[PDB]
Amino acid sequence: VELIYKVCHANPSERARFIRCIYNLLQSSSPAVKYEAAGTLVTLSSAPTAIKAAAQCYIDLIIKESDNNVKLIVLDRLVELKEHPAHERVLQDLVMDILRVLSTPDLEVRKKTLQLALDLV
Amino acid sequence: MRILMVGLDGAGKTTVLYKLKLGEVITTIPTIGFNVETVQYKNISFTVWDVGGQDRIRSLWRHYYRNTEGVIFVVDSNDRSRIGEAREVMQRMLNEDELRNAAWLVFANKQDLPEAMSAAEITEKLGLHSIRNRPWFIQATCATSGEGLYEGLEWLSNS
Amino acid sequence: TYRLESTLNYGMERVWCVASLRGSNNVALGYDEGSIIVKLGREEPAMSMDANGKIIWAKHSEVQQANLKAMGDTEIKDGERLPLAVKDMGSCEIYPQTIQHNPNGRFVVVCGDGEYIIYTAMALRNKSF
Amino acid sequence: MPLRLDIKRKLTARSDRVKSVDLHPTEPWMLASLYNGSVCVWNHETQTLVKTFEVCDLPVRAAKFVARKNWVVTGADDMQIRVFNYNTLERVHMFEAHSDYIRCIAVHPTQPFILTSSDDMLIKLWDWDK
Repeated sequence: VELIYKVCHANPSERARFIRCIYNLLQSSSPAVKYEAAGTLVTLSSAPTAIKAAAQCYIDLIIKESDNNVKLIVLDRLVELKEHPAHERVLQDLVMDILRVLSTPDLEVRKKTLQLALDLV
Repeated sequence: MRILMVGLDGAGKTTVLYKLKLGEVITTIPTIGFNVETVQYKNISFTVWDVGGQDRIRSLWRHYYRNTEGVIFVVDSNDRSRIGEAREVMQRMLNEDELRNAAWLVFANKQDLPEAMSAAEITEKLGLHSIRNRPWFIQATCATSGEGLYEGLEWLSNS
Repeated sequence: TYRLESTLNYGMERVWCVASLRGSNNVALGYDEGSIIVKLGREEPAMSMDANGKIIWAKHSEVQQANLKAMGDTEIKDGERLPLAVKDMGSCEIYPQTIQHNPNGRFVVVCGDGEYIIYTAMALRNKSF
Repeated sequence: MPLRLDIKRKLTARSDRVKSVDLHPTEPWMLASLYNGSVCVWNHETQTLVKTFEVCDLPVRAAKFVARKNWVVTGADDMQIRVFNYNTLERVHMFEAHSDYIRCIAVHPTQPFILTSSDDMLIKLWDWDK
C-alpha cells in the first residue's frame, strides 16, 4: 500500500516511496532538479568521469530552456537559474565558462562540456 | 565496607552484582526491591545493596542512603535518550546529606555494545568533573565479561 | 603571548598526536582510547556597512586587528569582488569580538571582552563605552 | 589573550591507541591510524565511516591518503607500508618501508613521493608510481 497525503512521516522506506510520489505531483519537463533520486544516481556510474560528465549535462539543462536549435538543446525549466542579469553577483556565466573546454577537465567530461557550452548559449 | 549500587532500570546493576558474587552471568528480572550481597575482594568484604531502578523503587533509594561508605552508579552507555535523566537523578543524589562523604564510583556499562558512549563522553554528560567535595572515579565496564568490575572494587577500596 | 586559550580533556586521555587541516578550522588529536576530530571556531567575519562608505572590518589588509579601519567606496561591477578600497580610521582600545559601523553612519562600535567601546563614525574619538 | 574560538567535537571513535590522525588531503574524510593493526577512516561531516583497512595484526602507527592515486599509505609494525585503494577495496601494494615500524608517513602530492619516518632512525623515500 503506497501514496501518502503527508510530506512523510519518517524512515528510509517512506522516504524512498516519497520521491516516486513527488514525480507524480510535477512530471512536467523532466524532474528538472532531481529529487531524492540524486543519492542512488551517483553509484550508477561509479567508474568515474562518467558521473561528472552526466552531472554537468543536468546542470547545463537546468540553467535555462533556450531556443533549442541545432545543438542549443537545453530543456528543463526556462527560469530557475536564469541567464544573464547585469546586477547578478558573481554571475551565472562563471559556471558557463567551465563548459567551454579545450580539455580543462578530462576527456569524457570534455566532450560533454563542449556540447554543453553550445547548448546553453 | 558498605556500598549502595543504583542507576536507572536496565543499566546492569544486578548483572554486575551476581557476576561479582557468582562469577556467573545470570538471567535477570527487573528488580522490584533490592538485592543485598556480600562480596570478598582483597581482604575487604563489600556489602552491596543493589536497588532497583524503575520509578516506584527509585522513589525509595533514600532509605538506603544512610551508612553508605560508597556509591556505585551504573549507567547504560548505549542509551543516549536516558543519559540526561541519569544526570538529573545523580545530581540531586549528590546533594543528599547522608551521601555527603561517600565515595562516588560511576560504571559506564555495556561498553561491549558498538555504539556505547565512551567513559569520557559519559563523564561530560553526567557532570562528573564538577564534583569537588568528595572522591569520584569513572570506569568503563562490561558486566557480562566482567571487564572493569574489579578495577572498580579496587578504586573503591582505596577510598 | 602564549597565554592559555583553553584546556580540553575528554575521558579518552593520553593524547599522542595532533594534526591540523591545511585549509583550516579542523584539528584532530589521537588518544589512547580513540581518536577525535574536533572543529575549531571562527567561521565567519564581523563587519558592517553604514551609509558613509566606511565599511568596517577588523584584521584583513590596510587594517590591523587591534585597531579599527576600513572603507569601501568602490562600486565596480556587481559580477566580481570589489577592491578593499580602505581608508584609515583612528583609535581603538579593545579587541573586536565583533566590530561594526552604525547602520546610517554616526557611530562605530567595537565590542570585545564583555565590553563595548564606541568610537565616532569617521573621526574615531571615544564617544562612549 | 582573546581569540574567536568554538571547540566542537565533530566525530569520535573509540579504538586502541591511535598514533596518527590525518585529514585527507582534499576530501572531507579524516583517517586515524590505530593500534588495532587497522587504520580506519571516517567522514566526520556526514558521520559515515567510509572504509577500514587491515594493514597488519600488530599496530599501524601512521596512515595518510595519497589522494591522486585514490590510495592510502599506512605503515605498520609489519615494518612495511602497505597501500590500498580506498574505493576499489584491495591492497594496491605491499613494500617494506623500513627495518622497523613506521611512525609517520608524509605525502607529496606534487611529486610521486612519500617519505616515511621510522624508528630504525631512518626515513626512507618511496615512489608510488614505480
